[PDB]
Amino acid sequence: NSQVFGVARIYASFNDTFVHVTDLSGKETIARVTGGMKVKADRDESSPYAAMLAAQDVAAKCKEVGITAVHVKIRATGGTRTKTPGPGGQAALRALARSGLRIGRIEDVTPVPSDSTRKKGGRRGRRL
Amino acid sequence: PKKRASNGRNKKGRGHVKPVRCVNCSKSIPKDKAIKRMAIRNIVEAAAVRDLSEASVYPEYALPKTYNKLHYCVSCAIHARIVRVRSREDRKNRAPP
Amino acid sequence: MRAKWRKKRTRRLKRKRRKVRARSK
Amino acid sequence: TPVTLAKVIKVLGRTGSRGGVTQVRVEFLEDTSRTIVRNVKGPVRENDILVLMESEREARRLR
Amino acid sequence: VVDPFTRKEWFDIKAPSTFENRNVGKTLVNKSTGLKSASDALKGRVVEVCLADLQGSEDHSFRKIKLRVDEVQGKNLLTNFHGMDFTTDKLRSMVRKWQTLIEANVTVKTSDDYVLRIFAIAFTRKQANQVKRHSYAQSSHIRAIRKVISEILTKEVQGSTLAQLTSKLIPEVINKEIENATKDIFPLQNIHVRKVKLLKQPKFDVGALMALHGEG
RNA sequence: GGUGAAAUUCUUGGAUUUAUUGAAGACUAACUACUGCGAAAGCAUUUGCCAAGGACGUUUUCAUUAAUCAAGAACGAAAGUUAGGGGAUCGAAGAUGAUCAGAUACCGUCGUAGUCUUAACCAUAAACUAUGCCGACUAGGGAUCGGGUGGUGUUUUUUUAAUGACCCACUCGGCACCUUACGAGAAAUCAAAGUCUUUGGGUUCUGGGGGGAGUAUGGUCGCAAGGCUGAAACUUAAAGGAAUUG
RNA sequence: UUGACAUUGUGAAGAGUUUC
Repeated sequence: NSQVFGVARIYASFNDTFVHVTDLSGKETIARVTGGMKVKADRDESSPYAAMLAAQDVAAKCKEVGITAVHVKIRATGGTRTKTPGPGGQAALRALARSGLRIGRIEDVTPVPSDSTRKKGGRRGRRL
Repeated sequence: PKKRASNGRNKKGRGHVKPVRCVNCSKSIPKDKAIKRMAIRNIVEAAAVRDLSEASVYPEYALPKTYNKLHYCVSCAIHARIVRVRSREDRKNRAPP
Repeated sequence: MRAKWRKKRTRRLKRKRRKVRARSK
Repeated sequence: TPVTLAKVIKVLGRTGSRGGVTQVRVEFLEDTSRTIVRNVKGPVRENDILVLMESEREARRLR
Repeated sequence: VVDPFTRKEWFDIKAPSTFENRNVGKTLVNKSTGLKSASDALKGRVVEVCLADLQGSEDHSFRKIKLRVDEVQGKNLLTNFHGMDFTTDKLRSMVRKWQTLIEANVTVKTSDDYVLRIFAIAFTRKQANQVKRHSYAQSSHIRAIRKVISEILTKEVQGSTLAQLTSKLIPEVINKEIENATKDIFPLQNIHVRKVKLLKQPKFDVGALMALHGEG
């Protein structure tokens, strides 16, 4: 169990996908990338394949710096928002497990309130 | 004319409840109203489970799961085909599928 | 048209008629 | 290049709006532990192999 | 054109004595230069870790601990008890409809001067022939329950330090004691001590710091 | 960033995101249900004080004290207001970006009032169960809250217990739900919307085709907003509601 | 008002022999 553990923070929205990495300390972050970085379309920003490559290059830098194992922590945006993760979450996550960094200790720390402040839509909402 | 003894859903004794925000359309609507659906799923979906089981320290460790209590808006649901229209008696019934 | 809207149109028209007759003294 | 092959275990069915696409399950033919779903273009029956560029996607319903 | 990753040094995170797997892991810190300190940038740090990893026990999978950097020493750094937390899928599994969810709290000081807010939780339960489907309780029920829970919380945090508190937390003494106490009123399944937070801490006290550390 | 998709917007000032800590003010999730309370409006973390209130129980007390009630009175969402305090969030306004024939809107970005409370006001809403109150009676079932009766019941372990919960059975009072329509109905549908051409239990109030019209005036309350009451000519043979077929 | 020079001494520590 000598492999050093970092932590991979997966924020999976539908506007993009964040694969952030730190050590077990949130301070001194290691790796950080998106599909908003890995393609220029502005529509598929959060999409799986882009977040797939996001995780690919994350693991690349994890090796280049010498990080070998990870505890993973996923979240949607949260607060009072959709509260559902984006597909980039699974895509980058599976691709992490595939790229072969050791994986573990899964959880959803997506922030959840005690009935907190109001929302966008004004009682009647983003009607389409 | 009247279409539901509910008049939509069951307040039927108090006069008031509190509202919520629909997860998609955001619409403030009362809580005894406010279509509800639990949703239990995994994070490790049926093939990534296998990938993780190989890539995993802590053998067998666990399958945590995502638990979400979706408060739906009416027409939002209707277009989501959470439900569809039903005939008179299919409306009368209150049983799940 | 909407009844709330007809009613408000009348609300304004009445406020206006009042303004007129008050200027009239 | 990182090509792979996979033989069809099951033609899942024709999804996609126009009836052109069809969902399939395929064993990756190098690891029978690997059975993955994908989508195809053309006419297909069982026992045939697809040449897969990405072994990772496993797409879903199509329209 | 700089690449600080070939500049940063590495350090070994070590746990207090009450833990078994005390070799917490490794971390990266920039080299302590002139007029700026790696050790201070490390002192200002904390790290969350699972109790199953702290203890080796897979029964300890859901409890997780913040551990605060107190002392840095020659490629190593000693961590302090910063607080415990409780994973979320477990919570949302536990919390189900057709029952009454209950929570209790209290703030109190330890024997030593550690101000701590503590939070425990429980849920109502049916009983073995109870054909009705919810099994809710009453106002007096919940009130006396929260009362006694707060009572016991204050008692045992009084008769303790961070050390004694954690040494009881790991074996889950507290849940069993509250069960013993609150059984009189109601079934009340699913006792846990959900959360704990350090509000105030005494002066640094390197002596007892090393005392609890200063081994392994 | 944000979306159907875009853009505005923010980013060597290193944002977004990582993390430690603190503040602000906020709302009280999962418990949250065909369940509770309350005159209705409405009412939820925690705890203490204040007084109040129902139901039940009660071999307590007084003896007709009461039911409905024009006039008169206390309450009354949200919006709104005066003066302070407070103003995280959202957000009519407002400015912008999109789209489109235009968009003065939906949608994106920002954001003022207020949103919070305070001392005073305003007295309106689908304030809806669109079903007046008081009292009589008629037809089954099972859930169920609270109170209540019983159990050589269950469980709780101790040495039975006591108790606590739980189950069975029964009873008051509530929410209500289901079958049948006996009855009612225009038809929907209703154990009350039944007891009604076999036309009467008590009582308050309301309505007479539609438009004009809650308009106009006047009165009157209100700081205002406005409210209460409240027309008329004139025009009109259709409007209207239930169900079916298309 | 900004900066300098002196009043203006006593020790340290450390970034780019440095003098900040």
